[PDB]
Amino acid sequence: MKVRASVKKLCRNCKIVKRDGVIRVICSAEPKHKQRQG
Amino acid sequence: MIGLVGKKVGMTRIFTEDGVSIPVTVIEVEANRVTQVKDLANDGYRAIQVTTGAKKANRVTKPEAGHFAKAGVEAGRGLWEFRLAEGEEFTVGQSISVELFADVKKVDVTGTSKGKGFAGTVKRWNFRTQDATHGNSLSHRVPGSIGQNQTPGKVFKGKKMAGQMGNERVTVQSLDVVRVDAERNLLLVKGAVPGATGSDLIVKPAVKA
Amino acid sequence: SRVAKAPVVVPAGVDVKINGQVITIKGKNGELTRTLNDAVEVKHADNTLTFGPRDGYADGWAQAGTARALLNSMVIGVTEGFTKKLQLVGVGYRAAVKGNVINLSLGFSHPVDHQLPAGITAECPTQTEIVLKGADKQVIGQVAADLRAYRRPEPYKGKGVRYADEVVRTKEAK
Amino acid sequence: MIQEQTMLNVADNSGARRVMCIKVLGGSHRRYAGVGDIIKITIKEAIPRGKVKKGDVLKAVVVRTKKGVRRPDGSVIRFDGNACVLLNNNSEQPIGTRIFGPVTRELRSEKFMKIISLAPEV
RNA sequence: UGCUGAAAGCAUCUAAGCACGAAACUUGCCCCGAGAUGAGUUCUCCCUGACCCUUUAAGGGUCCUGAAGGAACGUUGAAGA
RNA sequence: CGAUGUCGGCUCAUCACAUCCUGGGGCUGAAGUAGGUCCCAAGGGUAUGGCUGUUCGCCAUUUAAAGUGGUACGCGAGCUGGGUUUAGAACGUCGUGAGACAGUUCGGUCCCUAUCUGCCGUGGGCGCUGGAGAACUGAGGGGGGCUGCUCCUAGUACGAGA
RNA sequence: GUGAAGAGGGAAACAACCCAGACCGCCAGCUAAGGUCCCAAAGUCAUGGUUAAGUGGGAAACGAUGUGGGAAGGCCCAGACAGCCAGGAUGUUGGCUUAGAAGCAGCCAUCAUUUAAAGAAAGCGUAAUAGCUCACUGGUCGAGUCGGCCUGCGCGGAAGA
Repeated sequence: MKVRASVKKLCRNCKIVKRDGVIRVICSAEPKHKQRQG
Repeated sequence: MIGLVGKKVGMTRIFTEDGVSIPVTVIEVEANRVTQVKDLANDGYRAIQVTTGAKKANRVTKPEAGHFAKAGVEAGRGLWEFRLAEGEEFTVGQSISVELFADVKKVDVTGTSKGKGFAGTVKRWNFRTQDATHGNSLSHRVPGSIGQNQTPGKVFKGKKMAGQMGNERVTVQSLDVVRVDAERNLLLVKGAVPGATGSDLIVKPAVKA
Repeated sequence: SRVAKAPVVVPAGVDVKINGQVITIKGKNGELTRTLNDAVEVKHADNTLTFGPRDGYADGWAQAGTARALLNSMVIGVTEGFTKKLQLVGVGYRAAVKGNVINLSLGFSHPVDHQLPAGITAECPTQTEIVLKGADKQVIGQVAADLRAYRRPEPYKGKGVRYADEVVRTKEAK
Repeated sequence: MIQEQTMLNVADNSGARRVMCIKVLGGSHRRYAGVGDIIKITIKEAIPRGKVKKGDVLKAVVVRTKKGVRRPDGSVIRFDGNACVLLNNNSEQPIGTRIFGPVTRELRSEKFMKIISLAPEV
């Protein structure tokens, strides 16, 4: 996944979750857009 | 299970018939008579206390003699203790013989190694000697540097330096037991066990099995 | 919220039993027991269970919604039973079963034996299919999760243990 | 106990009369080579019509060592002079068509079975 | 990396809850280790006398007995400056 | 500035992680073998020579890998003394000259018996509540923790085939 | 202005910062800065909110359905938002470059019908096709909803011997 200081929604079906104090992005269509730690 | 206490008597070699010569250490494992059984009631842990050999009648002090003749044994050289892993019973006074290793396949031996005395760092810690020619001045087998500079300003604890080498308890682990001879009370292990010939060896079944 | 403002209509031989916070439910399929959170009040007024937030606790609605959802899954599991299907897509992959061990042959070098929990049982109508039938959704979900985790679906040939209705997308091999 | 800068005699007839070991292959910080051990050599003296020329870098296997080999009964076999058979660099097969002098039974594995087939004593 | 799962009627590895997960962490292996002043535990052995003084106090003194055991001395050690 | 001995080598190290190898994962323009990139991870390991005073570098041949830094660019009351940096001499250049040169070249005294802290070992005294002989539990502390190659599965999975 | 040439109390320690200028004595009291759970004197004081980060007790651009407040807006029981079943059509495959770009490589058109309504088109993939969908359209469902703005405190960014 992509570690960044900025997590955004690139796709349409990506949603922003907050797990264990980390904001992260999960996409249901494309797995490239999974990203973390913004 | 438990271990047995024997005496190292030399090294020999066994010529097997196929050709391979197995270099063995001979351990005369005599009869170990149980002297005290420590249990959960008095002691909070379970263990047995054994003895082997026999001391002279007058070398045994009164506290040792009363401890021995409290329960049915004659005085031997030294007392030892094995920690009884959960479900074994040895009655007080019981002589334990050497067929316990006629069961087992591998053995670890504990002994006091031979004392080299005050050894330098080259013998003790495998330090590399400095260059024995090329101008060197009174500094061939000296340790070298022992610390950095002003920021530690001190030698760190556990620094490898010259000191007493040997004469310490060491355990050699997972030796192949070659032959258990009950008729002469001989136990033969494959390899070199610690200690000079005559020192006492604690012989246990191998735990890294 | 809109979840917690909807009662669980409990039918036909319910056996609802509350002690303090804990609820134990027996039915025809089996018995399940939930240790509930402090924030939920359960109500068996008028033969049907409702769920309410507690005074003082902040997130009463989230705890009430998860309590209503878990109790609904609990009663529908002890009533009708949860059935999860898995398929072994792949050449050579077999799924023999004996007793309560599942003997997966996922072709590594050694066989795979998976132990099963108490209520869950696995029946194999094909050598490349598993159907596991049980009381709790959590237990059958974790068993299906471990069985899929033995060999997850490859994105090229689709080989592996797979949820029978989950669609895997294929990519081209360069 | 062949190390770096050891001069070895040459058992086969690739042409080298006398070579020098430049690295004991296999493993990091390795010191010595026994009879079952591959080394890298370079050639110092060659025959004028031979296959290999002086100043080449290739590989050899030791076949005789003055330190010897110790058989499992405890017996040692100490040859007089260290000797090697020159192998190819990446083929790892001998470059000779014959082999001089005796070799050791602890060399007997497949490629060096092809070596000891030419050997007059094992 | 998941399972169930609301807040957010869905979705969601997390908020309630649960299971995985590395040579790192705590143990398991080996050694020192009760000066661990918190100075531990167990087993055994050893001593079972008279009287004085003064501010009669965990007192001082006299005579007799020296116990287990230790130390010294010697012969010494694959123990050792 | 009533003195804090400096580059390199040797001996001995020790810590940080911004990880070289090994270990665990996500994405791949990831079929496989092999890569790339990023996250977690400091337990252990982390070449030998030629040249040069050299560190560095280039090269040769390896290795699982030949990590990046801190420690007075760690370490001279631990060793060396090649460079550099005294006095001799010479070259080129600058100067009328004495002399000068981050320009070379040859040669050229490296002192100290450890008081205190620190560390490695090793004892004496007293304590542990009458004295003594042994055997232990174990608070705690330390050591150790590396890895290749070949074979089997299987020449199967994958792949047009290699 | 203080130190130099100035002690005392505070900032853990800390000339130069804050309070305050030591003639000597006192086993007296009120205060300043700073504080009042324990070390360590004095509030585990009272009332009303915030914070979940050990923030408080180190750090920016930027990121985020973290949370508390304030003001207005878009749609909504002539039924909204999120789910769940159907539709997504014709002149018509839109006019061509192009083997087909049969709505998604490029220039022009982006207009006219059936009807509860459907863009001559927005992501993907295929020689073009196909197809999932997205706009949008009715039934169900039963009420709030989804966005911006200004603000208080938090969160990540945030790795060294």
